[PDB]
Amino acid sequence: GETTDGVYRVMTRRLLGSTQVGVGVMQEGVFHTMWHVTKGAALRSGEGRLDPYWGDVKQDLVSYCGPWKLDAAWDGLSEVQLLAVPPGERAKNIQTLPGIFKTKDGDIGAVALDYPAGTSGSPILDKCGRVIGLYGNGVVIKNGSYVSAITQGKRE
Amino acid sequence: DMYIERAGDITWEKDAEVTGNSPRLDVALDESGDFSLVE
Ligand SMILES: O=C(NCC(F)F)[C@H](Nc1ccc2c(c1)CNC2)c1cc(Cl)cc(C2CC2)c1
Repeated sequence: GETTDGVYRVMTRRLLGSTQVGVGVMQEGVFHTMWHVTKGAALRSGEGRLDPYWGDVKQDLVSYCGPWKLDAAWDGLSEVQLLAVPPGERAKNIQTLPGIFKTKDGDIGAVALDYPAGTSGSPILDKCGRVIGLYGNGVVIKNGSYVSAITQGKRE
Repeated sequence: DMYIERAGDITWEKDAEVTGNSPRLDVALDESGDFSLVE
């Protein structure tokens, strides 16, 4: 059904009323979200059906209709925008300067903003408007605050 | 069954609300995609 590029809400009618479980990015005919949001299950877009194509639980990413299309990366210096799509609330751009997640396999960007769990999948953008990763998988620090990795897939 | 609803365009907003800190954190990623804090 809806093929338009843009940011989408991922909803379910299983619980009470309608519940927002996450967010995703439609781009080049491919829907990109976080794995933990859909758990790989098929998605409905009105009258149409989106079938999963690629997925990885460790990366916490999943694509529908085609391979991962998002390839832009954070430059390590510039500020970024979290186009946050919170449950029951309008889309909001929140500019922030990312921190770092240091791992045994290398460093990753990290956005320190607090949002309900149904906000996972929200895209993180650069000065050109390019999606440099997805917000929604990270850690809770000593003060109860949330820090998310800038999770980006690999393009083929 | 899950479904998708459009919520907007992917554009940079000049003069947006600038908030948030930049922490340097030591983390570990397990086989299940769960980050943890290393100390
Ligand atoms: O990033 C998350 N991690 C757990 C948390 F402790 F940080 C969390 N989603 C999540 C849930 C299940 C899995 C994975 C990620 C990956 N592997 C299964 C989340 C995301 C946002 Cl946006 C908000 C919250 C609120 C509660 C703080 C939590």
